Amino acid sequence: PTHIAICLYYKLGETPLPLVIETGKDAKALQIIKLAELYDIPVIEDIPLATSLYKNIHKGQYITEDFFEPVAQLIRIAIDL
Amino acid sequence: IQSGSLANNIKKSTVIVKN
Repeated sequence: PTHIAICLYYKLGETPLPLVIETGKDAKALQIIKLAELYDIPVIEDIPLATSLYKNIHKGQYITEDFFEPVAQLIRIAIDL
Repeated sequence: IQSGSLANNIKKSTVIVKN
């Protein structure tokens, strides 16, 4: 889709792997991105990773092996802020 | 019209990735 937003959740001890808790395309994606800023949640532009997550990991699912390293990196960039 | 859970899910998120 033209717009994609993937919301990832990780909490040490609770989520063994990062969890996709919310997703959106097009209007809903734009709403997620705007509300994220409003609520001070880090938003990273990563076209390939967002696109592949959207295609492969549905809302409510843990990420799979192919995504472990790139998403771990994403989280550390976000957490480093 | 957004679902009632959208805002809570965003606020809970560790990071959001976009295209």
